Amino acid sequence: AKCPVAPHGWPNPLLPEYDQLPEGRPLTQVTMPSGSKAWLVAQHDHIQRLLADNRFSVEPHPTFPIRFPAPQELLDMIARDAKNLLVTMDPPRHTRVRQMALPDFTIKAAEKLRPRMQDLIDYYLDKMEAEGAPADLVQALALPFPAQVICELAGIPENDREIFTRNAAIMVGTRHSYTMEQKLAANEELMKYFAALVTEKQSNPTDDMLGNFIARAGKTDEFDHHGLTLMTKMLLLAGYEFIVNRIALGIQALVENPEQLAALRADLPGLMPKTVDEVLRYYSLVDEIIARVALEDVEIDGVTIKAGEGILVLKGLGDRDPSKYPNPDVFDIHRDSRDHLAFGYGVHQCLGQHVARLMLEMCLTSLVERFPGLHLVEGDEPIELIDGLPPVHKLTIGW
Amino acid sequence: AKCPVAPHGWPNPLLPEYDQLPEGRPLTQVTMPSGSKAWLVAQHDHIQRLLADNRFSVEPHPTFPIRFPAPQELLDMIARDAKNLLVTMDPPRHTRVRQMALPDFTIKAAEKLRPRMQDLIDYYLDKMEAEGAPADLVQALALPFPAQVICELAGIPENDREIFTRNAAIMVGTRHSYTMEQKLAANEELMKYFAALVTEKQSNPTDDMLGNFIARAGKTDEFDHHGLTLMTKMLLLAGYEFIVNRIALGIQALVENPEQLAALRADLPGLMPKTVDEVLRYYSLVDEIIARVALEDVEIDGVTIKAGEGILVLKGLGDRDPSKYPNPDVFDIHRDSRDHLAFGYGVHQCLGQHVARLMLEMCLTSLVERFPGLHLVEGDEPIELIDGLPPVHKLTIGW
Ligand code: HEM
Ligand code: HEM
Repeated sequence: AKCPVAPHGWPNPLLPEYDQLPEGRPLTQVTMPSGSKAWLVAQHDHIQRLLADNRFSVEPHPTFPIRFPAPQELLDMIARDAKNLLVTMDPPRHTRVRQMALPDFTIKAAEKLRPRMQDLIDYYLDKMEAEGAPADLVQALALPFPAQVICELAGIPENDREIFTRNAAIMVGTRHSYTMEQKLAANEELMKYFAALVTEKQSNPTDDMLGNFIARAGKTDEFDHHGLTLMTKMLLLAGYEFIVNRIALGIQALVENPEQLAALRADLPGLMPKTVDEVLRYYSLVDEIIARVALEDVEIDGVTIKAGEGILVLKGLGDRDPSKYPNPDVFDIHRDSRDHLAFGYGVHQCLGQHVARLMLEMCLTSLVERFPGLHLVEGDEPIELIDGLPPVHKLTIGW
Repeated sequence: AKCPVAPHGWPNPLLPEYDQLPEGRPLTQVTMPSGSKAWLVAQHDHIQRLLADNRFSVEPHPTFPIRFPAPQELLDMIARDAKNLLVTMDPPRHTRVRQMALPDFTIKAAEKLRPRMQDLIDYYLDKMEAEGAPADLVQALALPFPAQVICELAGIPENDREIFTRNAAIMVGTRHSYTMEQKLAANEELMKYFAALVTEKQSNPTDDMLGNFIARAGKTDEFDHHGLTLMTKMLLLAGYEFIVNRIALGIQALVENPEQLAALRADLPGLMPKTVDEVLRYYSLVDEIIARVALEDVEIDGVTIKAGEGILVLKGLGDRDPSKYPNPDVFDIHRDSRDHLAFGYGVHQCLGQHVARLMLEMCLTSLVERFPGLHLVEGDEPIELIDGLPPVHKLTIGW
């Protein structure tokens, strides 16, 4: 019947880890390239219980689970900067640093962004509608719109935006869109820009997410300038790839399920929150693993995760867990998916989740309201495959 | 009870082409890296109808479907030696060259090998039982036994068989067993050995498969010495990786289905033929694509495959075709699998198929009989993963 598969047009294979579990997806111990041990965690309940457990850590550790062999020199450089990234800090330092940004990421603070966000969307759909009737939604909305929202978060003036848009789009593209050279260079330019932006917030403070974070951090001795630059990068780019893919894949799911799209448009107030939840849950399959290391022995359902052993949270499979979501591999906006794992769980659960939800909701609502004839379209020429895969993500649509 | 998935322990992902088809797996046109066009062919009926058609070609062609981007010089290299490989010859020449080896590959010819094969199997199985109950069937039998059979086919004397065996193992191992530098080393070692074996049979003829073919070839002007060397590599090594893995995959399938193992042991004469068929059919999924280019337009279903265009036959999906095999993704020795596609179809259908069938049958019969307690030794120890995959082919059994 229905199976976990990569979405149509997806330019990556699914994570091979998904194929490494017995039937029933029990906790499965594996040996990492370094000889360290980790556990594959794919059950929705196990993921929540383990990611809420204070005995697991995100910080560098001699047996932290690392999935590929890599030169230890640059392992060491990454581990040295982990203290400057919120996602690799444990509590209680994690708690204090997260609180420096948190007031600008609440539901109500995100909501304050809605009028500007609608202007951005209205802009992109005006442009899409004014040009040719067949459009690539990845290029027309999914890539550029969140970049602009990030600039609003960072108080970046409009003159500077078009060039951060350039480098952000390079970071997030496939290997067939931008070289390993153009990327590590666009990274360098972003890091230069982020350092100059931090400096600019320290003089002349501003009332935006980044400005208020920099200000709150300055009242402590928690970061030097290099640490504020890494935090700035994380706060602005940690979610870019995710939200880009969720916008395109969400619209793809709706046009691939026209009966649900028809029902959604008839009842936007009642079905849009569920639609957002279902796009979040269903496309966790194409998201990355969430990794931790145990600091103490952890017992769960008759298995012992020993201190120093990793857990590899197969987040996408947890959101396809049949005991939590009946017929889990069917996309269905009517299901109960409120408890999804797309944002993770526990203390590191996505700081940007309310900004992210609003971006996804507002994009889906606007395309659905504005294009009652919205449908999937084949395109000029047959699908390109390189090594059997689509080289870039695109979604060709008509209306 | 469905979902085509990689077998447990398989060190590669499934072919990404498998994921590029619409529901129903219709004939699906794609654009290759070079810009040429090809068709994805996954329906059992279509595969037979297209591979039967003499309008398709295996010979170099400006728009032959090539799945990866490639230097033209290395295309050139492959192209100028396609005259020397049966697998890249079209009829009429393909028919005449194949006749030079066919007599030693018939059902009757293969059956002549059964006495020697049984002594080979008994040797490896003695050595395995003696060496201790937890054994890796890949090392113990699946790799070396078919290498020996090839030695018997080529008339390779016993004093050379240890080196030939380890070199064959090198070329079929994953990138983690052996290096690409370590592999090309064994390639030219084997190509030197094959060119010396050609010379030896030209001066001291023999009645083995390879000797007969060299003699029959010498009665014509078809090959120079380099040609006979290439042909010798193909006739000896074309199926080695396939039969190695089928032996191991077949034992895994039987143990993973104890009720079918039990019925096989109770009725070996009636059920072993069907077991071989189903091991061939079911594991086509992990075999390679079959490719052709059209030399004229070919109409099928509703589609016209135009003269410049390729077909990429998704042989393994064809053997999972639901309209040909009910519940196709269930391994079931009791089903009708006689029409399977594992050996291909049409003029190029596997030359070694009868030797391959006998090797597989004899191995399964001897293992199943000799070790009543036969089971898999897995689930208790951590599996090694590199980049999320089993690093090497391995099948740990016990009895
Ligand atoms: C659909 C969109 C998004 C998804 C699916 C997503 C997913 C996630 C996940 C799974 C985590 C937890 C990783 C872990 O526990 O190791 C996380 C953390 C985080 N996300 Fe997002 N994210 C999204 C959008 C965003 C956006 C738009 C932003 C910022 C503008 C953002 C900022 C962050 C930050 C700063 C963290 C670190 C939180 C911490 O360590 O306390 N994310 N995200
Ligand atoms: C389970 C075992 C095997 C499988 C699944 C298999 C599969 C195949 C397939 C699918 C083809 C056709 C390729 C195409 O049409 O492009 C083929 C051809 C061929 N096979 Fe096998 N093979 C196996 C064993 C062997 C063995 C043991 C040998 C040699 C002793 C062998 C030698 C050949 C040769 C020489 C060809 C080329 C025939 C031609 O082009 O006319 N194969 N095989």
